[PDB]
Amino acid sequence: MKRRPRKWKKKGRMRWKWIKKRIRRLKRQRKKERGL
Amino acid sequence: TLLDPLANALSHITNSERVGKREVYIKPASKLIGEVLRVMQKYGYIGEFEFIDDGRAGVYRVQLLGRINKAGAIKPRFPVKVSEFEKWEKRFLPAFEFGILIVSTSQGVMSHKEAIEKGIGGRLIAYVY
Amino acid sequence: ARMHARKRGKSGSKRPPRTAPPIWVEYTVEEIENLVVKLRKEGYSTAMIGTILRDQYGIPSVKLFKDPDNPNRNLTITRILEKHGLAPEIPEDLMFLIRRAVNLRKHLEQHPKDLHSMRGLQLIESKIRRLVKYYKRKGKLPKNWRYDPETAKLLVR
Amino acid sequence: PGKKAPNGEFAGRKLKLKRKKFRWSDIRYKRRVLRLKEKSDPLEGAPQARGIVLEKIAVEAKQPNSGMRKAVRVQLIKNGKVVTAFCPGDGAIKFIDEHDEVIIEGIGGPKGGSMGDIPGIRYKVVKVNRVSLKELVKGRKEKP
RNA sequence: UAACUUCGGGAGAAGGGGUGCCUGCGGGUGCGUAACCCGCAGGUCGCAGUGACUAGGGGGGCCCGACUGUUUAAUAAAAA
RNA sequence: GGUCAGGUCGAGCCCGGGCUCCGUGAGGGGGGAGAAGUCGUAACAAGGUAGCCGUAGGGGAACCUACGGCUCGAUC
RNA sequence: ACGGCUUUUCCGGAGUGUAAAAAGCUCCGGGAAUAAGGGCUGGGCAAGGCCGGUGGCAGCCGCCGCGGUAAUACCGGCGGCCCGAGUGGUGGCCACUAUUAUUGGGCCUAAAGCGGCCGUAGCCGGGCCCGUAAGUCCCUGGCGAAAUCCCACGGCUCAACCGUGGGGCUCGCUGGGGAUACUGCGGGCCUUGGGACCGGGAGAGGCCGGGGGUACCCCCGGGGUAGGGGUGAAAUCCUAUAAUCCCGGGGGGACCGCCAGUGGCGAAGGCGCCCGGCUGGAACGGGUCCGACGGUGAGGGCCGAAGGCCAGGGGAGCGAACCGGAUUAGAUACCCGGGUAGUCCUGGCUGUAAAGGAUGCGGGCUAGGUGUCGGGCGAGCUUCGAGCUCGCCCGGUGCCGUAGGGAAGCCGUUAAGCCCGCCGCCUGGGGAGUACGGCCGCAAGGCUGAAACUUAAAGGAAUUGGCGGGGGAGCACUACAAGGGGUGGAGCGUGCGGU
RNA sequence: GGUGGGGUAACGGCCCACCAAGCCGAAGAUCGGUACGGGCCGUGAGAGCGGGAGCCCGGAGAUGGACACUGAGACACGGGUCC
Repeated sequence: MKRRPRKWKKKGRMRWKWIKKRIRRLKRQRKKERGL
Repeated sequence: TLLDPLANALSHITNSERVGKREVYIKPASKLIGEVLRVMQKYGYIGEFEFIDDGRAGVYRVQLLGRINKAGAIKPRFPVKVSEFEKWEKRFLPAFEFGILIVSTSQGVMSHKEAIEKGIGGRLIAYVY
Repeated sequence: ARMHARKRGKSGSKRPPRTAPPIWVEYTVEEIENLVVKLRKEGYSTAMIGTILRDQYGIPSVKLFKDPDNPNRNLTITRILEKHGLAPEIPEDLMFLIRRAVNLRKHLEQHPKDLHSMRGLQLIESKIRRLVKYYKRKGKLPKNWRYDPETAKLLVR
Repeated sequence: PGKKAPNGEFAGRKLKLKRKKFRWSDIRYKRRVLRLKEKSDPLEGAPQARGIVLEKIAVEAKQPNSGMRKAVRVQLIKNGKVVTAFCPGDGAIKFIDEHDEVIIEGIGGPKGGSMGDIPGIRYKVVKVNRVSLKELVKGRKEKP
């Protein structure tokens, strides 16, 4: 994944590590649903 | 690496003038540098200058009289006609006929004023005001 | 700065401005040529010949003496050697680079895990290719000449 | 960090390519060239549109403002798309009934979008039954 | 010449054109105008030229078992 | 100018393969707006276990743990 | 208000005008008679601190922002300010915008330098001499229709409009003559940049083989009894089948303690026990050799912490998952005992980090001071040591700081100053590094990468205050420590909440 | 691309018969999106950005295609044939 260092700042936001993990989970779910 | 001895020499002169130096050394030397120095001395922007041989390109020793506000080479060397000098004057000088645009023409290198007087064009190689 | 290491080392030779040979040189141009030829027969490279002449015989440089056969040029070790027909077939610096490149390949084949030495070999080969391109442009070597380690083994041998 | 390049006399091709490449980072230029607005514009690039009123609704003013803004749902005759049009005036809403023919016009806002404290509404009613809404609300004309 | 795919396959996927006889040339291996095989041009007949004989119908979804293989000789060959 | 034969340009129709765009379609996924909702308190002070980036595995949810790294971390 | 005047324009007539009409033009008659609206009024922006209606409702609002019972901001009246036969609303283009930056933007902390290096096309390229004139400059012929554009004069009353002359525009093409300063091209001679080589030294730079260091874990033999371990406190756990602890031996697997440093080396990632072999790079001293061979580099190639995956070994200590004991309202954690993968070796794949100096690379120049590493030079000491001290030069590595730069923090010859080059990247915050498409990988994942929609802000530096389960300095019987008497338990007096 | 020819009012792979492997392309071929091109117009101090319907010049079309007759000139908006 590309780097957006502005996202690492925690002011009014969830930790980027866990946002990234959740995004990967969503992508994997979509890939399973498509059947790839 | 070294690409433009003329630009190096002019920037060195400008920095020395800003700091308030009285003498400067220019290396490497070349005929173009010599002619530019000749024009500047003719117009009174510098003092006495001399050539020093060292088995290499050579060196120039120049006396500064604290009369230069800014000198710099022009890159790329834009060609210019006799009737297309006002735009360059506006671009590179504060007021009309304030400084000089050193231009390399087919009859040697001379100030844009001399070029206009002779009715010939050339390529802008430097400026000083 | 250096081509690869990228650090500014200003160590070198400081040649004084001269226009003619010193008055205290004890050898003539012909004797200097004879010394160059005999040293080349002994087997020293051009740089070694120049160093030996500077040190033992007190000859600051052959470049100071005018060329007796061409008034438009000064003398040189390579020019003297080619006058006598002893000039190297391949340029000396390129040959040295190829020799140490083949030696490094010999070492690497036995030590495949020496990645730093492999990078050194890569840099040496890049230098070799640069010199080959320059010599091709100047016509010193044939246009069909190419650098290949397999042939370089025989060339060094 | 470093003099902006290229600056050579024979580098016009590279300069032109650099400018062309980096002109795409400009949103306005990209939108204009790709004609993105016309691809999704309900009005298809028209200053005004015509439609039929389907129902009358209200929306809430944004924080910290508080109030009911009365708008209508209009189906365009051009392509049948349904949009929301705000009714300007103190009592403009009562002058509009269902199945009425209205003319809607863009609402002055940033980037030609929403205005004030009522996002989601991009159009306002100008004429109802071929009569000016401003005239009707001000009382100089009677609704036909 | 498709979806898919375990990249092996699916596949002869699907779908389209030609095929007889006669008169002359060119080509491969060959000593050869021996023998076998491969193209080219022209003329010509029939409704039909793999003319008889020989000789696949095809495609798209779902369930089950991965496949080849074995089973109640005498009503069950299957998902067992 | 009628008939037969041959050669050309070729509309229209049918079939197969492409490319571009457009509409919809049960259900599902996340996204943004919304008002005073339920659970907990993850971050900002040493934010009460310093925070954060790679990877990996766990947890209702903010999150937790392990290896390597930075200070955009306080006190001594 | 009174007394006068004109008829532009309107109305009715006569000529002229027109192919015929009409419009225009000259004249006669009546007469101020026939003729002003649109937005705005809180700032940006000229204009009201006036009166009535509504009291977070109606509404206004391009943006800021007004309206909740004294509204200069909404509706209406009265005033006023802008333009005026116009004045307002909506969409589009240009300037605004140096927010597309050749002129002329940015990338340490706000958007952004590829994790790092090697190198192909392209771009930019040391000094001198000679030759050609392709680029370049000057002069002169043939062209680039007219209308449109600018200037002067003349005709419609001036003007708009048209005519007569001059110029400009079509971004330029082509036939010839002249110059060679620069670039291009062919030739010649140089050493300054960069390479090659020799000499004495420096270094945790790499790979291979051999030899060690304690420490930790397990097992056996001897001594010795009851606890050991662990926490804020406990518990789980080990212990009579002899634990913990001490001593004599055997086995194994990882790591090289202090010295050690703002120290050294490497392109980066990274690299620290000792002796031996192989090997890369750099600094220094070089009147040594080649003679521009150079810089950056789209595509492309190699390297690349930890973690993960494939196959085979190994597994001491730690320890994701997991199983138990604690704390808590809960604790899927912090805390405590065990523990699988992993961490280690031999062949591969993955190509990812706050891979950070958040700073791309080569070159010239712009005050100093003071630490330290390697080399060289000079001087003085020397226990004559590869020893010590001082000064100077080059190359590394830190701190302060002048000129100057910057929003500031701070940078300042190791620039984030000025100048000459090359590539890469950014164009408000989300949506989103997501959806779809394509390549690579066994997989995990990696690279490339938008729109619809939403939003007025997001973001950076720094100042004052207030806070901290931050650090200090003090102070207080509406704090404590040491004390004396009490309230809270009962009846009642009195004052509250509720009914 | 060549050799030899046909056809044309004319040269030409325009077409034909044979001989070869040539031709284009990251300086962006091919494919896809959009569009009549220019003189010019709108804006800006200029560099530049944007448009290129009305007037002039040139090009195409006559409901969507395909064909021929007469004529110097058409495969022809108010001529002809077929879908």
